[PDB]
Amino acid sequence: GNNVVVLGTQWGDEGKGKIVDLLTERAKYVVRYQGGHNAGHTLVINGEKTVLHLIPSGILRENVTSIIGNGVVLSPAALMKEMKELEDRGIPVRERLLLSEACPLILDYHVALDNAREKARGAKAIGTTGRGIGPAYEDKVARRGLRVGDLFDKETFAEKLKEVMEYHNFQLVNYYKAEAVDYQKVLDDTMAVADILTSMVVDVSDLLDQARQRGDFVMFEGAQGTLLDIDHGTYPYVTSSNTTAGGVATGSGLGPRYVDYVLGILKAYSTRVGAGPFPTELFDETGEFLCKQGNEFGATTGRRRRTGWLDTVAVRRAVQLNSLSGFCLTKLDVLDGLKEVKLCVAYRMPDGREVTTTPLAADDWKGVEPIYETMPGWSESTFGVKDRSGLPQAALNYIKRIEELTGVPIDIISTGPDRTETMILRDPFDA
Amino acid sequence: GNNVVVLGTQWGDEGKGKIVDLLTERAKYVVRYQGGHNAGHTLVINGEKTVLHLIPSGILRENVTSIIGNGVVLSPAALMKEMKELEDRGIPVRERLLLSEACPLILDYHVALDNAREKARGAKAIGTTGRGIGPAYEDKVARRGLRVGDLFDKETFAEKLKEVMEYHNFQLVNYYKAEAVDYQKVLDDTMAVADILTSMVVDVSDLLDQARQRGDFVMFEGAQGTLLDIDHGTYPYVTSSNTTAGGVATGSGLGPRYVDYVLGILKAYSTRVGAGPFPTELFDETGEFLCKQGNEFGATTGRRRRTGWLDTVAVRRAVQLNSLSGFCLTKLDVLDGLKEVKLCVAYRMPDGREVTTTPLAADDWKGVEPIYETMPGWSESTFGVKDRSGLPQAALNYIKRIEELTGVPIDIISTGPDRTETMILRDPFDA
Ligand SMILES: O=c1[nH]cnc2c1ncn2[C@@H]1O[C@H](COP(=O)(O)O)[C@@H](O)[C@H]1O
Ligand SMILES: O=c1[nH]cnc2c1ncn2[C@@H]1O[C@H](COP(=O)(O)O)[C@@H](O)[C@H]1O
Repeated sequence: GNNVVVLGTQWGDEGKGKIVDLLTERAKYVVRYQGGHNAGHTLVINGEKTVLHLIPSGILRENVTSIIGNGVVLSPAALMKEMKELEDRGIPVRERLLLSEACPLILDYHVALDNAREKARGAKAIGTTGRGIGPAYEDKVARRGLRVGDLFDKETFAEKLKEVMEYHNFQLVNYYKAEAVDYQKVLDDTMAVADILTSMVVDVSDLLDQARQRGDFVMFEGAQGTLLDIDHGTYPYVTSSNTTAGGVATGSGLGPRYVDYVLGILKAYSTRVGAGPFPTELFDETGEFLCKQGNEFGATTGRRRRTGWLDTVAVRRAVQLNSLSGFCLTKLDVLDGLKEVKLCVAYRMPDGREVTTTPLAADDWKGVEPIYETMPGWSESTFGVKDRSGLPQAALNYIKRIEELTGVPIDIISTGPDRTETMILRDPFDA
Repeated sequence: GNNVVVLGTQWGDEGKGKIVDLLTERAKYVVRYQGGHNAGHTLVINGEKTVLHLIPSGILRENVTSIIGNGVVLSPAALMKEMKELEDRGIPVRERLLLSEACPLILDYHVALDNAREKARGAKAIGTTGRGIGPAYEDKVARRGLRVGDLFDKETFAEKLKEVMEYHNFQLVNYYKAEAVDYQKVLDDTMAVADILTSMVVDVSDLLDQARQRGDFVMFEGAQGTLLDIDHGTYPYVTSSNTTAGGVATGSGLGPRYVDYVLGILKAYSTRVGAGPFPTELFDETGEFLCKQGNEFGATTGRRRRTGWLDTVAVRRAVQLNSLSGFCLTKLDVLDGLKEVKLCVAYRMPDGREVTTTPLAADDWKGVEPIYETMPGWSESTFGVKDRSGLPQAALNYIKRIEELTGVPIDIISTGPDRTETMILRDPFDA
């Protein structure tokens, strides 16, 4: 497929970053279709780490033009901060990076509000990244949200910002009894970056249309995972954006029909950060062990991630929703040393029902229970193997099973953070 | 195609309703993927009108199961009102209609807010349908919006409604200096309908997955048109929902890859209701004439629609965005009697540039001008013709041209509101 997609099945942290990079060695474009600066896609080339939040994981490549579609929330401060850091490391960001005229803007109050709201909820605290994502998406749909294109006329801009800010401030000081977020500073801060920003602007809709008719390999890169989807996730303990493969055409501008392959990244175990239902969770040794064995802390907020076994019931929702074509199995090595690995084949509802289908909203997960299928483990190390035959039959079997339990082929295995600690049995871009 | 889509190219009012019905004579399902009660899809079977707002245009058919996906805003009052009216006319709605566990709810305050906000803007009044759509979509992404599934536990429901309402009321009385919208009545009104509602609930994601593997003809039905798209439209003078063909997979639950044909409805002239940029607008005889000749008043609010010639520059944005496969040409008969019909082939930017590509945001349309291509008209009547050879060469040519100017084939022509006043040269469901 010319148009290959790569997104996350679980609750994010599957390892999209490494995968986009590693895969883009033929990519003309690379697009972020949704999200804000809440992701933390990590790359490790020949031994050197890189932690990309808002900047597409195709940035570390000359040939690839990295873009950020209309479906993205953009924090000016955020962008520039990532820019500097990437620049000082030799990456010509300003040259490679492209960006949407339509991307709504994330200013400081969007953080202010996010901050305030998460407080009011007290106990029922979702677990937001503190990056103002929600409020920007909000204002966006409200039709008061400022977008990149508004910067194309500093005159009227500060006029709108004046109103928008006043409004958001009335509730900051009167409702939440908080502190007014100062307009002027917002403006000063925003004006000292406009020209740099507005310089990379483009009509990404027509771009994709063009590339397509030429036949340019294009790869979309998703932030977060399906179960966190605004519409189809464990609401409301989810993200404010359609992290599903339908976000592509809505977030980029490209027509739905031109998607040629959706690659679902699948972490060999489960992890969740932020509050919400996590059926297969663990609080025993294996729980902490998985947290340790795979360095499980939120690559943006540092929050220690929760562990559990690969929930196959959950995966299957993803499989249908995102129309997978194959699976990218990441983190196998974390399972090394276990005496036994077990996955979840079905749910036992709180009323006695056994089922292989999932509950929607958060409430509906209230008493669900994991029904496993324990398989042997392995003391052998699968770390860095790049050939199937370097995987012991046990682990080999764990793969065979997951293909069956899903009907989706695991076209890629990954034995490490480093781009070369990967095994490719089926390349998205050519089949 | 098994999975055929049908949505609007212009600014809505293309004639989706008539088309879904007429086309669904083989449809198992029919899905609304987005919108609220702001649409007014009209049907005329054998001479009898039907004006469907929130209820899928497949309702008037026994075999077809009409559904409303997670991407829809649902006003309880609204649904029940349309239900009664359809029932008294003999349509077994409760039996045919299906609906999402995930659809966020539109209560009265959502109207209250919408009302209030449109006021504050004074002059820069968008032109909302007054159906609280925006605020529900808002709260939705805010992650405080109540959804159909919340009704599955009246206990906790009124607890949430209590908070949600208080919050929305603080700003109603303190900010906008309006009147508090009473909680209790909201509850009473909402509880007197829950069981009826919650009875049609379903897992529409898995439904579509199933249908697909069986091979069930499915037709999605769009509300509004592309140029009003929250993301890709003339922002902010647009609607708060992704009226683009990417809304399907986000609004229904079906995977993007399984779309087999996007049918773009194309009205033979242009119309716009609500404020915003309308390049090809008319204020002369032809302007009022088109308003008269095609009964141009908003089928929900009664608002007289604005007229103009078919803007081919605009259409082409739609063509690329929604990945059209063909065109449904509606309202040809309105052009009867004209001495000459002219369409718009390109834009003359306010700086001198000639271009066949469109501006995004509303501001960016500030001085754009229509560059026509006048073709002869026709005194012959094309009203009700059902054969191509009943169309005079002039009108025939107008079709040939639009296929060229777009590269998209006009697979369907429509000579009247009535289902049988149609000509089909290519059926979506079988090619
Ligand atoms: O990339 C991510 N990794 C892990 N958790 C995330 C990520 N993006 C969002 N979240 C979760 O999604 C939820 C909503 O936060 P938000 O995206 O800041 O609005 C929180 O629970 C965060 O845990
Ligand atoms: O189906 C429709 N026909 C015509 N105008 C519509 C339709 N749906 C929404 N609008 C326009 O979209 C804009 C936003 O209104 P809203 O959808 O009520 O939030 C207004 O200008 C309405 O004109």
